Amino acid sequence: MENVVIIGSGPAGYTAAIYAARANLKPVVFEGFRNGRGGQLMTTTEVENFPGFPEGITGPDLMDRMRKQAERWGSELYTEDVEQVDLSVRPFVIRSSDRELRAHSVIIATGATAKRLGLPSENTFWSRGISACAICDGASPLFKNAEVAVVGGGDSATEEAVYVTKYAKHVHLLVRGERMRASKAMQDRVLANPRITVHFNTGIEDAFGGEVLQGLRLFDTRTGEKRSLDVQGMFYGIGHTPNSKLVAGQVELDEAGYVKVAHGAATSVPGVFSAGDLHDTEWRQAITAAGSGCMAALSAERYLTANNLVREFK
Amino acid sequence: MENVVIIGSGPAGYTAAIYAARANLKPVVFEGFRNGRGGQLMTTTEVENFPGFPEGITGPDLMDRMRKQAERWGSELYTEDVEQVDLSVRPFVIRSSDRELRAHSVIIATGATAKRLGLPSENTFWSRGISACAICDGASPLFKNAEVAVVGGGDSATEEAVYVTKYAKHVHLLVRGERMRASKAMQDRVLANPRITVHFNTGIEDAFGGEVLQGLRLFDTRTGEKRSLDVQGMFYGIGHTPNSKLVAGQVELDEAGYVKVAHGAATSVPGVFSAGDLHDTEWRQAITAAGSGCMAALSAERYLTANNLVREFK
Ligand SMILES: Cc1cc2nc3c(=O)[nH]c(=O)nc-3n(C[C@H](O)[C@H](O)[C@H](O)COP(=O)(O)OP(=O)(O)OC[C@H]3O[C@@H](n4cnc5c(N)ncnc54)[C@H](O)[C@@H]3O)c2cc1C
Ligand SMILES: Cc1cc2nc3c(=O)[nH]c(=O)nc-3n(C[C@H](O)[C@H](O)[C@H](O)COP(=O)(O)OP(=O)(O)OC[C@H]3O[C@@H](n4cnc5c(N)ncnc54)[C@H](O)[C@@H]3O)c2cc1C
Repeated sequence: MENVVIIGSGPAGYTAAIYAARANLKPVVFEGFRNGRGGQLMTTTEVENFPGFPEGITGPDLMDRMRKQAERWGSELYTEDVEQVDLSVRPFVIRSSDRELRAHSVIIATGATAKRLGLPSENTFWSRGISACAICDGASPLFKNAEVAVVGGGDSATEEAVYVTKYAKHVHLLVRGERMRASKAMQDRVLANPRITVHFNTGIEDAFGGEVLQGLRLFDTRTGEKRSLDVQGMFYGIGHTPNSKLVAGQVELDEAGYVKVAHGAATSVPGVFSAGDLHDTEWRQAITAAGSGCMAALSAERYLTANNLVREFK
Repeated sequence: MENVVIIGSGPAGYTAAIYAARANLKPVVFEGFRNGRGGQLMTTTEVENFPGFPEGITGPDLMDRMRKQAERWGSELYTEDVEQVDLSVRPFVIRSSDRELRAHSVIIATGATAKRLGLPSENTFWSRGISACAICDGASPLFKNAEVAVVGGGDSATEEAVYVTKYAKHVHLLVRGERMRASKAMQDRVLANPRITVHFNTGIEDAFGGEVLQGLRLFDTRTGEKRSLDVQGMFYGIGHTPNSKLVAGQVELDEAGYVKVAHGAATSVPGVFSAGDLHDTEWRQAITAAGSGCMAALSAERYLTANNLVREFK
């Protein structure tokens, strides 16, 4: 019988764990394995906007520090994916590949789905023409005077397209719909730039090449008409998807799948708290996710206390 | 003409500065001087719950790192108190002891008022019987089998009183009103404990002693009747006061003086954003203040952009 079970090992999950462990709750953390232990910062290079690191810190080193801190203060860390939760009963039921636990309270910190398309040949060209971060990778020798694609039509994606025109001979911006979702300034900047072609009503079937990317198999999203595009790079500027499937149908979600929260972390289910990118439609930073993890942990501790649910030993 | 002026050098102010500087806004930060540069963490010993520091970090070292990071990315840092702001005109007017600036946007991150009473003899016995942090200081040799006072009747204060009964022969809990504001469990724990006396309707006039604290001059808050209390220690477990006087009468405040915010950081005045303890009635942690500073900076950047207020050079 757990006081609290935390799901996720991003900055939200680990900050929640540090607060819950320091309150003597002996949190259990399902960190993920197939979901990617350590969250989105494991996939970046250098973090420069996490306060307390004036020299910068690698994503992996920052997340390693957070894990060590969680462990130091008494967190039980499982490198296991949660397969199923039951929030309709009390105590709550949490099932991983390896074990089933009951818990007086649950912190869900499952973040965003992986920034990738899942194309058949995606793993083939990963780091060999395909990149999920144009800012991290755009200046690489591979892309110097290349034709490249940027996937998406949002604010991030138009800025990423313009950035990459510093290095690439030509940028093909690939938009699913008829209209970019970026600001009109960003649109005038893109539609002006002589080194950007915007493809509207464009989806991606697969990537092709040899030892590295040589192009994309595309289709019109209205008619399915197919064509090929020769590019030596592809950057993902795709939108944020909250990873809420564990709780879909059990807590209130908005239209995009974000968990709805009150008072910083409270879900529609008493005793269930959300932290991080899972409910964040605005900021999507490691520092805001960490603050959110703290709010969920303090929220869980006050819920456990008010209901007299904490025991001396588990 | 500033893009943004930040007031305060706590985790909120410096995190805002890092985000604004990295967005190329060349923020100016009025860090404070008489107000205490570096915020509340300058007054603590070891910080253990700021994610990314598994070994712990001193308050001063963590705040030194944040200052260096703010400076690295292009913040203009002034060790100056803001004396007056005018938020009724645009551009906004900000006046320090040394200069007067105009700004398209303002981030107020003025935090909490100093944790002290201002008693005439307070500076005399500071670190010599008077402490603002029972958790930091309770285990000190000075307090071993001493009679000590804890000021306040809140949740923090009752927990602090119980903590200090591990070390002190007797704890006098000094409450201004007739009732503790702590939970009924905390009250039963306190009123049970044979080593705690609760003084209701009790205020503090001054401290007395020689090279160290020997007691308090007290008064009944209903009649003003005076008495003396012999103690060799006094711990401040007093409540949180938001330092909102700069903006009092110019932005909407709640009854306790907290700035009212919408969408994470927006005040009642468009272009004016709040971050940190100044608007936080719930969490009051360095990590939640830092996340808040990020939200205010991103909010200011989007306001400046939407209104086309940013220039190439200032
Ligand atoms: C390329 C890139 C660069 C970035 N750079 C920066 C930057 O420099 N600075 C910055 O502030 N932000 C940056 N971000 C954003 C930042 O990484 C996120 O805002 C932050 O990591 C979100 O934290 P989180 O804890 O909410 O979620 P996530 O980081 O998404 O973590 C969610 C965690 O939950 C786990 N999980 C999911 N489902 C399950 C399950 N069923 N069982 C168990 N565990 C599960 C996942 O494996 C993961 O560990 C970047 C993002 C990316 C993709
Ligand atoms: C003893 C103690 C121990 C603590 N320990 C911890 C802990 O271990 N972990 C934790 O997470 N939290 C801790 N906290 C809480 C934490 O310090 C605060 O939550 C946090 O510092 C608030 O950040 P902030 O930036 O909102 O405000 P503050 O830290 O209060 O900073 C406000 C800043 O604004 C400045 N300012 C005020 N008025 C003006 C003006 N007119 N002009 C210019 N500048 C001005 C002040 O000088 C100060 O620099 C502790 C607090 C105390 C008092």
